[PDB]
Amino acid sequence: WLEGIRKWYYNAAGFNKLGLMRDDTIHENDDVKEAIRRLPENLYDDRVFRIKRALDLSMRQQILPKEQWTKYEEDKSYLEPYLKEVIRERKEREEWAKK
Amino acid sequence: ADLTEYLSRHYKAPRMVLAAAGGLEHRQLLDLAQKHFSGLSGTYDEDAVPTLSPCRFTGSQICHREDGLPLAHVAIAVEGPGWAHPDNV
Amino acid sequence: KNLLRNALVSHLDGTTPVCEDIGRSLLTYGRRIPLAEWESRIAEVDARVVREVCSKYFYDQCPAVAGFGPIEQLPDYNRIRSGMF
Amino acid sequence: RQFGHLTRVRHVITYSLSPFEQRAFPHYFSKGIPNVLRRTRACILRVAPPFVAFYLVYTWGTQEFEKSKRKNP
Amino acid sequence: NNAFIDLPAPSNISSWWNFGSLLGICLILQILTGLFLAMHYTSDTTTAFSSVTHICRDVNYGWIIRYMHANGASMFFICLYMHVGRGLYYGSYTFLETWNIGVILLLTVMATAFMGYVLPWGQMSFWGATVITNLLSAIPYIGTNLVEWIWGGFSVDKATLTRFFAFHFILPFIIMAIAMVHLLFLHETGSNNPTGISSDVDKIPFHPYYTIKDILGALLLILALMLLVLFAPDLLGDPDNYTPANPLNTPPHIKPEWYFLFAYAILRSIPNKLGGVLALAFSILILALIPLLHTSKQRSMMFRPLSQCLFWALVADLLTLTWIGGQPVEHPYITIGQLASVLYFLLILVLMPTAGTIENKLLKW
Amino acid sequence: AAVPATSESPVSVLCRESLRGQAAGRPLVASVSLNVPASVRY
Ligand code: HEM
Ligand code: HEM
Ligand SMILES: C/C=C(C)/C=C/C=C/[C@H](OC)[C@@H](C)[C@@H](OC)[C@@H](C)CCc1oc2c(O)c(OC)cc(OC)c2c(=O)c1C
Repeated sequence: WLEGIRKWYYNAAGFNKLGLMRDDTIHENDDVKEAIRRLPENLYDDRVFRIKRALDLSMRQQILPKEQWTKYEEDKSYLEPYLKEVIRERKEREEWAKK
Repeated sequence: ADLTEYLSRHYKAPRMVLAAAGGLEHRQLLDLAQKHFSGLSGTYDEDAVPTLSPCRFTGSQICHREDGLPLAHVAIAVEGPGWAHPDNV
Repeated sequence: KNLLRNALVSHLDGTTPVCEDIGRSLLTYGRRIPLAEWESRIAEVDARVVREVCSKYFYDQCPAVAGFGPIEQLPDYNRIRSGMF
Repeated sequence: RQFGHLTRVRHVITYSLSPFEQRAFPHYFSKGIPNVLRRTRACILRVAPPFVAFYLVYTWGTQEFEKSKRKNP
Repeated sequence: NNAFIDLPAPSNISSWWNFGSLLGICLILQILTGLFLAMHYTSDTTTAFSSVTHICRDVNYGWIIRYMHANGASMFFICLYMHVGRGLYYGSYTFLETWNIGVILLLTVMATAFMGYVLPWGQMSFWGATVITNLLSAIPYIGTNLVEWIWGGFSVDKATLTRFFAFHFILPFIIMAIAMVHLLFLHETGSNNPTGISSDVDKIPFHPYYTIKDILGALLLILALMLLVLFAPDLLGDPDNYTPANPLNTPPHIKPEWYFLFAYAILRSIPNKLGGVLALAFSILILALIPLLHTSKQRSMMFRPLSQCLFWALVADLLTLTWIGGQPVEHPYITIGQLASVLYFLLILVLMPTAGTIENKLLKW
Repeated sequence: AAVPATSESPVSVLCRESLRGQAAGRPLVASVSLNVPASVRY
């Protein structure tokens, strides 16, 4: 099962050990920055704290107690609806620029 | 019960001062004191006598970041001498 | 010294402030310190005394710091601590 | 990039102690070793194999080279 | 100030971030020992080698300044390779301007060290000048003309040594100006960090945190340098350069400085002149392509297992090529080197971009 | 002067207790000082 290696991969990647959610780890390009800017207060503030908690653990070269690791089954894409729309908007503009 | 226990241990005659300022005479104040505060307890006992221990000062920092507020408030201090010290002047 | 003298006397203006000074002073000093005494204590302070007392409490001492609000720019504690000398 | 203009942060509190009030080496060995061991173990499977391969290729090639320089390999 | 003192820095950068300052120190060290050596060095072929022995035998402390310069060049490369490796692993190359200037810096330092090695005019000096300048002869139609023009003649000779002293003298100062530009572009973004995630929510001031950490790093660099200078000054050098240049004879086991061995192995693996030169150039210039080959949705390799495994395979492969470069062109080294050379380009151009895509899939984005 | 004002200016109520005393009862007065925070009474 692909899905089997997936949970394996999730744990090997290890951002969960720092308490991060997958979307907290995306490389920030202009599309992503615009998507983060569009996030509602709570999603934005939560993201900030998880990243801050992760940077702090990294500085101490530490990880969270296993019970606090982000769980694979509970990780959800809070950024997706926002980023997808930002990309759609840019593509629409790019199409128009070619006509 | 917490409130009465607290008041019981702390509101004792030797820990209070009846003060007055204005057009009055000390003799009248004192007579009124004797008249109305005489029954005020002058003894919780010896098992209570609430006494303050010194409080350690710690060089430290507490930062509550809240970018939603328009202005920043900052308070900084070193440990001061205490009430009765001449250095206060 | 002049600012202090003025603050002391102007504060003890009215029955309430004086009443409070009486009550609190007996608890803190065990007596009411008269203005003439404060004057003597103030008069004896000079530049030397100010340098020595300030050095004693501020110089190379660890401070306690509290911040609230948009404080991304509040200096780091080590930087604040080095500013004490 | 200057402090005051980096980014937006809300509702985060940070508590700190003066370096003069604390130890510079708290549980250095008691907690440091376990952490080193943990970090070492967590990466070994990713770092070591390629170098083991190098070692094998290195020893194999060197031996093969010597053997080829003599009468009866 | 604000370029140092209150410069915002990530709270979590590791020791891998110490190599930038260490490179600055290697550069200053080379410039300082270099100038002092230049106060006693003469570039005429009749006296170059002699002036170097004079520095080491009679100039007060000439020997320590000389071996510090020679071993300093080795430390420079150790740091350069660590610095580039950090960049690849953590995705620091996404800072495009900073990265590309870095590539120019690598090439300029390589060219600089090459010319310095020619100055003592020993055997390796002479043949290195011969071989490396001849790389240009691979250029069609005008290649040979370019080589003779660089040489100032039909072969490496006096004219060559004298201009090389001049080029080697000025290039490090040019490197210093290019490095300042390197830092200015970096300052526009601030540093990346082990997580590859923006660190704007947790910046700390460069001073005192990294100033003291950089000093600790500087102390360790000096220890490594001085262990070499005081206990094994010739360990990383080549005995053949203690023999004056002989234009009639190329030493039978001639080999490049250790920091050029991997590239030399790659060039030697191709039995074609132009092909070998193109592979050599590409083995370095491919660094400029890394940004375009980034497929991962994440910047750093910290959270990417498959990418990490391929990264260490690349390092192990460069170690293989370094070893092969030190061996004779005989079986089975010829084949091991060809495989290693192919593996190098295959990991960078195909396997890593592919691992990036697979990892994305596994994370469902 | 030497004494700092009751409230230093710059540029919450949720109970009936903290609200008592908020209603105005006299004409307005505005003060400006050299050494003390400005005030407006009533
Ligand atoms: C004379 C040579 C060089 C000097 C003096 C130098 C110096 C520096 C300094 C001072 C830093 C900041 C500290 C650090 O993060 O390491 C830096 C960062 C960086 N350098 Fe260099 N550099 C040199 C060569 C190069 C090369 C050859 C590359 C790569 C081809 C390069 C790529 C980068 C990148 C991408 C960064 C950003 C690192 C990050 O924030 O993660 N540098 N360099
Ligand atoms: C990027 C910085 C530099 C590098 C990487 C570098 C590297 C080298 C190398 C590899 C050698 C051969 C050392 C040997 O085995 O004898 C050399 C020689 C020499 N270098 Fe440099 N150098 C640098 C900067 C400078 C500067 C600024 C000067 C002088 C202004 C200089 C002056 C000399 C002199 C006169 C020699 C000949 C004597 C000797 O061989 O030690 N170098 N350099
Ligand atoms: C006037 C200035 C000029 C002409 C500058 C030219 C600079 C060229 C490059 O730097 C950018 C070049 C140094 C760099 O190529 C990318 C190196 C990795 C090339 C390494 C290199 O070294 C050798 C070496 O050192 C030797 O020593 C005794 C002997 C050698 O074979 C017999 C070699 C050799 O076969 C190669 C490929």
